[PDB]
Amino acid sequence: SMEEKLKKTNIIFVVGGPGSGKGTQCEKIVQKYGYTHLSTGDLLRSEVSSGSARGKKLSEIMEKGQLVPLETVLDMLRDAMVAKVNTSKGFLIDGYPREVQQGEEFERRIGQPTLLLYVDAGPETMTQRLLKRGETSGRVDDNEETIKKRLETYYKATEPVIAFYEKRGIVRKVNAEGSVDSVFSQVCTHLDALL
Amino acid sequence: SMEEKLKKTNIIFVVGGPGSGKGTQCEKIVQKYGYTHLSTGDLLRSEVSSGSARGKKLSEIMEKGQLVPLETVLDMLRDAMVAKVNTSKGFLIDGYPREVQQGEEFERRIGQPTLLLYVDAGPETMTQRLLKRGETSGRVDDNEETIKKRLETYYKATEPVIAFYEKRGIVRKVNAEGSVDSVFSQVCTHLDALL
Ligand SMILES: Nc1ncnc2c1ncn2[C@@H]1O[C@H](COP(=O)(O)OP(=O)(O)OP(=O)(O)OP(=O)(O)OP(=O)(O)OC[C@H]2O[C@@H](n3cnc4c(N)ncnc43)[C@H](O)[C@@H]2O)[C@@H](O)[C@H]1O
Ligand SMILES: Nc1ncnc2c1ncn2[C@@H]1O[C@H](COP(=O)(O)OP(=O)(O)OP(=O)(O)OP(=O)(O)OP(=O)(O)OC[C@H]2O[C@@H](n3cnc4c(N)ncnc43)[C@H](O)[C@@H]2O)[C@@H](O)[C@H]1O
Ligand SMILES: [Zn+2]
Ligand SMILES: [Zn+2]
Ligand SMILES: [Zn+2]
Ligand SMILES: [Zn+2]
Ligand SMILES: [Zn+2]
Repeated sequence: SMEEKLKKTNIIFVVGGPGSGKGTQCEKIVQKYGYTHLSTGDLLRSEVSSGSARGKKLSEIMEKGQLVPLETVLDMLRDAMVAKVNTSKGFLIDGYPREVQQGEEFERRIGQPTLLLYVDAGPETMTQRLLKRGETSGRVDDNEETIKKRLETYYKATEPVIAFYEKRGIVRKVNAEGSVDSVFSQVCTHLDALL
Repeated sequence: SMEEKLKKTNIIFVVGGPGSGKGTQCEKIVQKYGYTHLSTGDLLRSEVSSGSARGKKLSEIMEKGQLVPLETVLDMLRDAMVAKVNTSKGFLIDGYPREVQQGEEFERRIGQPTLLLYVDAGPETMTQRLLKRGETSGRVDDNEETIKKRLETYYKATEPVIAFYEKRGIVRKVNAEGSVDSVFSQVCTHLDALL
């Protein structure tokens, strides 16, 4: 069954603040280790891109830097994992879970994480990186006021996810400040010790 | 993509009361036409037989003749479709949807049905068939008190699904009383007109 396949595949939660460098690092991991990268923000923006009514309501939530309903995001995430599991070498789950309840529901419908990679950047680092992206990019959640909301939401809801999984011994932290290459070296040190 | 694939495959919804003969007709369709038969009841009973805590809870609900939660049954159902869509000639969905809400979420995450085959029997015929099976079988829900509850749930929640899909012109009724062969001859007339 697809659910049995899901339980025997490695699941890595990638957790960290807005603009910490999660996507950037995931694409490096994908290139080196061959894992399957799923970002809930990407999947959400793909629905927004349809131009649908449902999409507009989701976009209005993301432009306030708030969390979308748990069901909506977990349904999308599970569907996308079931699509790829049969050929996957492992999953990188970027930006899910964002609250403890999101982690509990994931384990109930899919299964427990094998590892949690914690990309730890400071709030001024994060703000500057997203302000710089907002100059060039088309993302509609990189304005200064919405970066503030995204930071608040992360510290309120998501930082507790780290302490939750910390209890099980599966967290591996990396200093996310400094060069893309310096951060990836730390990422590889953690992954190589397990694989 | 998997999403595109699921939107392209033929989906036939098979709807009818408890003991109306859905499974029996579905196997004859598989034998003649080579479709893929998925019974949500079978799926759920497989989970029960695993011995899981989830299975214990599902059994208690099936023993009251009531509907199990949507996300649990739809996870199982969509998973089974994804596992077979690359090779399937078409799907027979037996016993889902059981309420209008179930139909709407299926359409949004999978695709819209091509046909609804309505297996139409009277309550006395249904009750007599299930008591006869109850003599010999191992099913936990074929006792006389639970048969009664399954009927109530069908008339309250499920028979409205029919009126809902009739508005799209896709409903095809068969008189489900009489021999297995008489019923199947009606079924073939409907399927031949489509195929
Ligand atoms: N589970 C969920 N539940 C409910 N709602 C959900 C949800 N998931 C998503 N949502 C909703 O969708 C919204 C968007 O979610 P999401 O898309 O997940 O946003 P985020 O994780 O908060 O932030 P980013 O994707 O912007 O940052 P990142 O950490 O991926 O960094 P990146 O590599 O891009 O890097 C950022 C920039 O920095 C640069 N950079 C990266 N590393 C470095 C470096 N070392 N030095 C200099 N620059 C760097 C990059 O080039 C780039 O320009 C949420 O706010 C919410 O509304
Ligand atoms: N979507 C969902 N959402 C929430 N919960 C869900 C759900 N789906 C399932 N559930 C849960 O799971 C439970 C079980 O659901 P489910 O297994 O789907 O039960 P059902 O559809 O109510 O009833 P049966 O499967 O017993 O009848 P059938 O119509 O397939 O007829 P059959 O061919 O077996 O034949 C019956 C008997 O009569 C015989 N027979 C058949 N045709 C004839 C004939 N023409 N003449 C004489 N005998 C015949 C057969 O040999 C057999 O012995 C539900 O009650 C619910 O709790
Ligand atoms: Zn990202
Ligand atoms: Zn990616
Ligand atoms: Zn749902
Ligand atoms: Zn059946
Ligand atoms: Zn079958």
